Amino acid sequence: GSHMASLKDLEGKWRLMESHGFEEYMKELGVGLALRKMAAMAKPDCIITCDGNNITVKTESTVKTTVFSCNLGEKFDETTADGRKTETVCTFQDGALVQHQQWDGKESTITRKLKDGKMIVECVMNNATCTRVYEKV
Ligand SMILES: [K+]
Repeated sequence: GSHMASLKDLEGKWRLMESHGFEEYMKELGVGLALRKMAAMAKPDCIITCDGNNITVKTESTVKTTVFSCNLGEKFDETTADGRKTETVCTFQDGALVQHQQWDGKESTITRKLKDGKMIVECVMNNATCTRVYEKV
């Protein structure tokens, strides 16, 4: 039952092909209605790059840019696209980029995994999971 994954196959630019439950996970995060339904109308490209241990995930909408960098495993502060201020940590575990965010008791996860050349992106907050499929541009 052999598998292997490596951080660098997630490198490249990723077009959103698909989405299930996004608007709800965002409601769970406390995303205001305007940014919630507007965010869903945006078809953003996820752009991932890495320099060894150091990773950068960029999110581009036509009208915004949010971006973070980090050495994997080290806690770092994050300005999420919706204004949340989290203490984030990124690891590569079980063949996936894992982004754990913590903010005021509450917390969330975003896992990014290469699967058949597609990047599968599942977000989880307090039992509200979303999945979004990006294709390689
Ligand atoms: K690992």
